[PDB]
Amino acid sequence: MTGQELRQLLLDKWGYSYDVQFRRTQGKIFLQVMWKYLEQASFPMNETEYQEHLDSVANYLHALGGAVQVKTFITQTKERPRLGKAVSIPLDLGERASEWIILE
Repeated sequence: MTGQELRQLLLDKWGYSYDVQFRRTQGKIFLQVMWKYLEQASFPMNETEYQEHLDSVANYLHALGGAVQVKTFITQTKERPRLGKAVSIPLDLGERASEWIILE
């Protein structure tokens, strides 16, 4: 996942470039796709800032190995981000992290 792949995943899927933010609960990490998109007039980020935000998110998706989990979740799921329902993507780092732990 790059910031490029991330926006293209949102645009090919739902036809809008949505905001994506990380959330920690119980010690798990989730990528919550907000229902707010840059095509909205009252979006809190400008065009460039929004894209730098996507690429910053995508940097973590690459670092943690949760990028595959996003590209597997969104593509298969029929969920759309709606007012009150965020697409809270479970970033499994079970198999994804244990590679660099080196399981003998």
